[PDB]
Amino acid sequence: SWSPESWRAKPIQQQPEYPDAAHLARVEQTLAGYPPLVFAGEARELRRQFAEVTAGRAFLLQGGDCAESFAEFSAAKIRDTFKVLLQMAVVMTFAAGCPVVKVGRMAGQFAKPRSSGDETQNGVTLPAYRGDIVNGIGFDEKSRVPDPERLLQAYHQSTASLNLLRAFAQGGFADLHQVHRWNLDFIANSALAERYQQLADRIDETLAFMRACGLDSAPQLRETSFFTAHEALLLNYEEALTRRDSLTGEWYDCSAHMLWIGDRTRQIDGAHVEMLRGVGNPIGVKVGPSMDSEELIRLIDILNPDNDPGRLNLIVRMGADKVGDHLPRLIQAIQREGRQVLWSSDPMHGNTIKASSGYKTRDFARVLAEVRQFFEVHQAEGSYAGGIHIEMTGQNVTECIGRYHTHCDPRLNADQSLELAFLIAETLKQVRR
Amino acid sequence: SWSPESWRAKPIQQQPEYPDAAHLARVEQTLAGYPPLVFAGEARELRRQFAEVTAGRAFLLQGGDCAESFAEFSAAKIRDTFKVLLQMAVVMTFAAGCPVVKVGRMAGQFAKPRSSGDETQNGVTLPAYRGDIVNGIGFDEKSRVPDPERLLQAYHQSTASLNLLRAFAQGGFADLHQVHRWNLDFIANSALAERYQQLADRIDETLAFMRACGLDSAPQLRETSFFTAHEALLLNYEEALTRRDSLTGEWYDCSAHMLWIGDRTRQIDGAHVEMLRGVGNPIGVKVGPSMDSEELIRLIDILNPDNDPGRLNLIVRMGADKVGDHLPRLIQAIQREGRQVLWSSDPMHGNTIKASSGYKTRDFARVLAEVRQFFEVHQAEGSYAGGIHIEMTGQNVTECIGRYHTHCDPRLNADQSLELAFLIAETLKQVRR
Amino acid sequence: SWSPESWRAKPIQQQPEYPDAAHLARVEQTLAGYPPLVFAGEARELRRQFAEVTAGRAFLLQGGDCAESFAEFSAAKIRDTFKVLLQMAVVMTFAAGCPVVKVGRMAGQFAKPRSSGDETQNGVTLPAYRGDIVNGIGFDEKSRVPDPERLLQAYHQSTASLNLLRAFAQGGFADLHQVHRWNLDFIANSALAERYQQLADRIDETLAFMRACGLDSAPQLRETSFFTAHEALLLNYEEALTRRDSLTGEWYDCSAHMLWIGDRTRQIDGAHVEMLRGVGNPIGVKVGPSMDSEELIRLIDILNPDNDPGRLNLIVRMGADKVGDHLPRLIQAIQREGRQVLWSSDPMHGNTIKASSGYKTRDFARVLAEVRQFFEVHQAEGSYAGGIHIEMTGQNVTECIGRYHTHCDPRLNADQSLELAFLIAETLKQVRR
Amino acid sequence: SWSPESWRAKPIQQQPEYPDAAHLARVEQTLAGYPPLVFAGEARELRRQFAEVTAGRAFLLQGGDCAESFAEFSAAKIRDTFKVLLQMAVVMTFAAGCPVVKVGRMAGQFAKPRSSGDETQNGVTLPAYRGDIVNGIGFDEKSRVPDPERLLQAYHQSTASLNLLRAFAQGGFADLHQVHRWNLDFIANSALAERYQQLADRIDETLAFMRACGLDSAPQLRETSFFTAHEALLLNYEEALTRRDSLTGEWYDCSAHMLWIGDRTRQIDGAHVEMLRGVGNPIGVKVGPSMDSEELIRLIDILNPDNDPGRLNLIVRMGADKVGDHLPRLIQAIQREGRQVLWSSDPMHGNTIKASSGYKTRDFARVLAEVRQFFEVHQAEGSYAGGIHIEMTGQNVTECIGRYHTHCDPRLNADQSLELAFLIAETLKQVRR
Ligand SMILES: [Cl-]
Ligand SMILES: [Cl-]
Ligand SMILES: [Cl-]
Ligand SMILES: [Cl-]
Ligand SMILES: [Cl-]
Ligand SMILES: [Cl-]
Ligand SMILES: [Cl-]
Ligand SMILES: [Cl-]
Ligand SMILES: [Co+2]
Ligand SMILES: [Co+2]
Ligand SMILES: [Co+2]
Ligand SMILES: [Co+2]
Repeated sequence: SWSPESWRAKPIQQQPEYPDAAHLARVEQTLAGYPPLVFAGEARELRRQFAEVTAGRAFLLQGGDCAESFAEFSAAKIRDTFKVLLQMAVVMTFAAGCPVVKVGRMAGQFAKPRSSGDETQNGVTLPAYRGDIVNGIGFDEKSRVPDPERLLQAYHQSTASLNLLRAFAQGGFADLHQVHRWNLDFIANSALAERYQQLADRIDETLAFMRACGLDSAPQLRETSFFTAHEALLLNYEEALTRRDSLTGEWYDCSAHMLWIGDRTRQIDGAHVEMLRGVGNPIGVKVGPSMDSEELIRLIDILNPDNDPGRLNLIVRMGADKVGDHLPRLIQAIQREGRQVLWSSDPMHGNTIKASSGYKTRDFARVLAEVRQFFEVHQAEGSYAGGIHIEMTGQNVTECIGRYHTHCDPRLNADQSLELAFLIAETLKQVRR
Repeated sequence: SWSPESWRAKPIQQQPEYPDAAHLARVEQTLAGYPPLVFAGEARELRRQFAEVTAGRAFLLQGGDCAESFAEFSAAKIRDTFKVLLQMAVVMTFAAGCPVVKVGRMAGQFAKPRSSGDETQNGVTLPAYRGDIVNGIGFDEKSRVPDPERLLQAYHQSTASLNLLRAFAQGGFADLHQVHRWNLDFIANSALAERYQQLADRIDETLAFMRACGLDSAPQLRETSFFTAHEALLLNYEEALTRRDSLTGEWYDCSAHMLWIGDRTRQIDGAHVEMLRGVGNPIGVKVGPSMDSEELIRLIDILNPDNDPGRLNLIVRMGADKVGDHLPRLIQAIQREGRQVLWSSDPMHGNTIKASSGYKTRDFARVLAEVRQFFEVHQAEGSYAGGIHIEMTGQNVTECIGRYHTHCDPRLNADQSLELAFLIAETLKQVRR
Repeated sequence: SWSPESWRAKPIQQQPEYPDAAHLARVEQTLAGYPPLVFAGEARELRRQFAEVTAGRAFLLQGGDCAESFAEFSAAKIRDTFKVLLQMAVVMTFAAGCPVVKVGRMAGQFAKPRSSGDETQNGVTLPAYRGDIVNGIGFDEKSRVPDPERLLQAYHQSTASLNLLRAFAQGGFADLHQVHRWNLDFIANSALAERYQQLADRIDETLAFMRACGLDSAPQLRETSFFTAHEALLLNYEEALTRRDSLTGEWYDCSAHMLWIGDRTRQIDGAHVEMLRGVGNPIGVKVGPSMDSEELIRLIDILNPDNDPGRLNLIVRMGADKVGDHLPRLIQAIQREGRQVLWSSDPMHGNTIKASSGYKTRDFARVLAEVRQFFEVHQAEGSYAGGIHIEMTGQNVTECIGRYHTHCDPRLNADQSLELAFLIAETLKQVRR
Repeated sequence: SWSPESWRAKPIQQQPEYPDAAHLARVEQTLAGYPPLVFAGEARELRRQFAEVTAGRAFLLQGGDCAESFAEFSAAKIRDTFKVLLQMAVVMTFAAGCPVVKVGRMAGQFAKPRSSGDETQNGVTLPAYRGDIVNGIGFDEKSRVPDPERLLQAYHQSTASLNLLRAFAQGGFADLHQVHRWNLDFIANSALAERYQQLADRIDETLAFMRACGLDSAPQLRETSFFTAHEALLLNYEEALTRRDSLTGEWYDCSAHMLWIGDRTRQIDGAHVEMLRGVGNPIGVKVGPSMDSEELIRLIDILNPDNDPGRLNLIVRMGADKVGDHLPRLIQAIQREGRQVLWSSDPMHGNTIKASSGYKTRDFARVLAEVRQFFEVHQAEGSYAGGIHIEMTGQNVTECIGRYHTHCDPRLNADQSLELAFLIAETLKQVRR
């Protein structure tokens, strides 16, 4: 039997040490009384869409922040990241004739797993930065001592963000007639800004053709579906935002539409797996180089006993050198046991380089290589490359080569997100041809 | 006051001399009791579409036979001519983002006007061939004496033809997924068969994009609208198929959706103008080089007193050398009097060459020249080039250079119809740009 | 192996004796060159709809003439019979929330099977009247000698009829906003004209609600689907109108969408079964009291080898006293052999009374009794009462008690057709509840 | 020239006195950097819908809290109030065939205007409670001293509320198939719970009929439009959430879709009118007994110079005894000057009784009387009764007879909201009949 708190009985990684247990309890509790970020019916809709992807009739586009922060909470940043998602989706949908399920790593992706539980600088040792939901980035005691009030600040930032995202998606910003205005200024001059300008003109032509045919009024051209997701890492936050569906009595984690378990917290006997095991959400698990096929099958027996094709997204993050060696054996076990999974590629988290400095780098070319290989590997085994899962930004920076080089990892910029979409689009077209 | 027979009181051109008045009366009368080819509501729908064209929001595609015959009455011929119309319409609709109203010169276009009321061959003089509805093409007394039973044979051929055309249009033949199968074999190798193959692939892409967006089920992609038209020349036939709309009590000529008056029978005080003056159909008038602006205005006062923009299609057939000289003055009068008309180009009937032999020729290049000039002239005067009106065939012949060289005029073949559509499509795109 | 003429090698019932074989051949042949009444894609659509009915997700409404005649060929009669079908369908569709497949016994139902191959009146013996497609109703040699020219007259009447029916169905007559105008004058005063007036007001309310919701423009409210059917009795006519689908190369009988075999011509080794065995149409077989379960299974092995749920409609005509005794054993065999069939009730042809006079009567109450029992019997066996199959008229007569009392059988009038629809509607609602 | 702060230069009512100007400035400013509650395109959509109502083609349903509080911030309360709105709208839309524009007094309606700037209890005098956005309800210094941090708490409650409302409206809660589940438990037994149960069954029938017709998939049956509104009273909050539309450069108050000015703050030369004068939102003005026709016209010259029919909602709150005397003269001036306005009835704020105690009462019967009279008055003058504007709750209380009896006014309960909707629905049906 499961309950929203049965995770507290399991061994657990990556949890911060709070100075005041009773204070923490009071905040968990204020938060239990706050409205949910999502409605359970919506999470069932995403499951429905997941089952399409899993059967080879759609593709999953998941993208957003490494880890959102309190210091960067603006409409502009939310809007520009959403623009990049719309761009990518429209490119894939059109070139490949393929529905694309849109999931933002947004409105709740605050917590960070870490290698080390603390950090040392010139003889001083303090608790590690675990994301703004837990503590602050600044190297000083007050910043680093976990503050449970941050749970609420993270909640508030999330309702503001999701509220605006919902409004963009339904209220006209995502209307296909706005296809041009989704290209960010940044993508000004490359051949790229121009490969998209043509695709966009085509879409204009498509829509002109439809009004000429008498289809100018379809709501499906004016709005789109948009879902949110984050790593369920801080189980305090998740529990508090876990609610029963009134219609079915079934528990959903209503902090977001989809939750996923990290590579460092996926212990079969651990708290994170216990938590997500009993919620009705569609969910994911990060699958890195350390996963063998036995563990994988056991993990699936726990997270998808009924072998439902809408339930479980396996997010493969191997590294461009390792994907070829490791993935196949994993696909083959799944095939052999007749399991229904959605396979996605996280081509970022297994390609980060951390130098003694503590400085992180990602070569964008490695990122493309892992993707290209993920598609190759699925081609060969007779299975479906279902999804992509990336960190990206609408901001005008270049973080990958080809706060985000230390505590966080480097995000794709808009140019890079687009080249990737074009690449994915061609491959998908070939798959379907 | 008007009635279905008030035309009989006017002077009249082009009517055959029947040997037995009472026999003719008996047939007119059997035919008055036969069901109508069209339903009055449909004719009102075409008016509606005509008013769109007239306001610059659609374009009229009218095409079919010179004059249908009893000897060529096959599903194959009807199907192939319809294919050519679908091709042309899809090209124009897509390249130009413009609804195209489809009217077939079909299911009733049997009667022929002639220069001369008789014909002489080696000292023998017989009544002229006026179409199979009246008499036969063969040079011999029995053939040439008007036979009123032919009124019925023409009716029967028309219900068979329209019935099949309706079935093609609504029952799946005109479904946009069939876009490739509308190219006739004939159009095998040119760059042309290939310019259309690409446009067709684009359309496939457009439709894939729409099912990816969730629009796979729209009835408007599965069926299309199709209307019929002929020259109301034989007023016996028209009268008999003229019926009252039960809903409104208003008279419609239900032999076809649209009727038109020829260049040789458009006398202001004549029978043809009297007939069409009192029916509710949308209608047309052939406007040739002999029309001045005064006569034109008077004609319009009679055929469209209420200045309704759905009522009246002016079908300009000037000749490629004369269109530039004559049309402008006509447009200007109309503009100056604030009349609502649909302007169309018949670029065929003013470009036929009849040599002493009696052999008729049309140079296709002249045909393109008159069209190109018709568009130019409208460009200059600030008015709308609304339509095209051609004779064409799906059969594998070449009759225009670039029975149909004697009694009839040479039709466009499929290749030629397509080049014309591409040309019209570019021009329309430019108009709208 | 099958061909359009392999029926000529089998023994055969109910065929007329023609005086001139070569004349007959010449007409079969003129007719082979005439366009088809329907397009093969349409017949595949009806199969599709049949498979819905068979699976319990729609209901079949088949209705029209006993046998059309040359003397009654008017738009008014076609229109009024169609009105009665629309009425019935709208009643069933709305009260029961059930799609209704509409099939007219129209545009080809000319031929009549007879008990006796001849008829005697005061010492004179002449060939029996077999419908106007074969010979005339008048008791005299010239009338009664089979005339193959009648094949063409029947064809011509059919294209005229179908052309008009297609126009009504698609061009606005069947638009749901016209729901009131479908009640015929006749149904003036009963409680009945009033039960329908209320249902119609409800429909108005439904449509107002939909335009208030923003659904005013759906093509599915403006037009409806309509199919034709007749007994394939005269195999000369059927063969000539049997054509290959260009797309698939498969033979379809294109005289009508659906064909059926009569109770007197369903010999397993006979010509009629041979003919329909090789066409792609959906088809039916009249199943009367003389059918046992063995014969039934054999018949199905022949007409639906692949056990396709769209293929075969079994039209049960038992008599109100016999339906209870005979039908169950037939259903049970089918169930036991896992066959897919569409079950329909013809509650007319097994309830006709023929007195020594030769005068035929049907008591309408018997008709309702057989239907009510057909539904009861399906209720009990766990199977689906799929359809109704009746003869009816929009004309203002009363032929059933509660030419059509001699050569033909008495048709339901409009009042009676409506009471039946209301009855069927309630029962269907109960089935689905 | 206007700017987001030009209101600060005008004289101003109802503003609280803050102890620390610089602290207040710091909070206004944190809030200026927070994302907006709504997107400007959405506000333009509401204008569009307002112009429909104004032209007599829709009706406005505005309903929600008197004044939201921090102590009642639960998903349950937001959900239940939304249920009551859906109920009311579905009743009106169906019975009357009339689109209903839905505006919630929600996600920002926190501030309260007051009669008196302070309050005295047993010799102690403190600043008056002005809503939780300003200060607390408790009678004590700390509560009553305006606290600018409350601006943020109100913002946070609003994004949480709107986010959930958006999710309900689009994500499946407002799907018309859920029509039954919108009736609150409360409305258990009356004839009323039953008048709605029948209307709901009808809707079920309507939808069954539409899937039978092939319309089961329309997005317009799955989701609905929902807008928010509040009195723009605290101009600090409004200014900070006033942003430029990126597309047009035009200023919108993005705290809500619609803003309105109270009866006590509508001074023509005042700050509130200055603020709303320069934003692009649709807006409203409370029109109470003190308004004459001169002032009204001047007010309209300021708030709708361009006389746009989407811009301005006049919310008439007269009292049931005064509506008859006062409204007509106001309508007549408007008619005479040819002004485009949306007329709505607030039948609550002019019917509150405040006894010496300070205890407020509303008799529900007075409320129905004012509405009924508002419709009568519009009937007589030839103008359109456009809207209703009420305070209501999904909670199981009875506050009107037939915190909310002191600081706030008594809200309609669910039973009462429904009786009102039924009443409005009948009247609207009669108007349209
Ligand atoms: Cl503490
Ligand atoms: Cl790290
Ligand atoms: Cl004669
Ligand atoms: Cl000539
Ligand atoms: Cl003979
Ligand atoms: Cl008989
Ligand atoms: Cl202070
Ligand atoms: Cl007060
Ligand atoms: Co990261
Ligand atoms: Co010609
Ligand atoms: Co019969
Ligand atoms: Co109030």
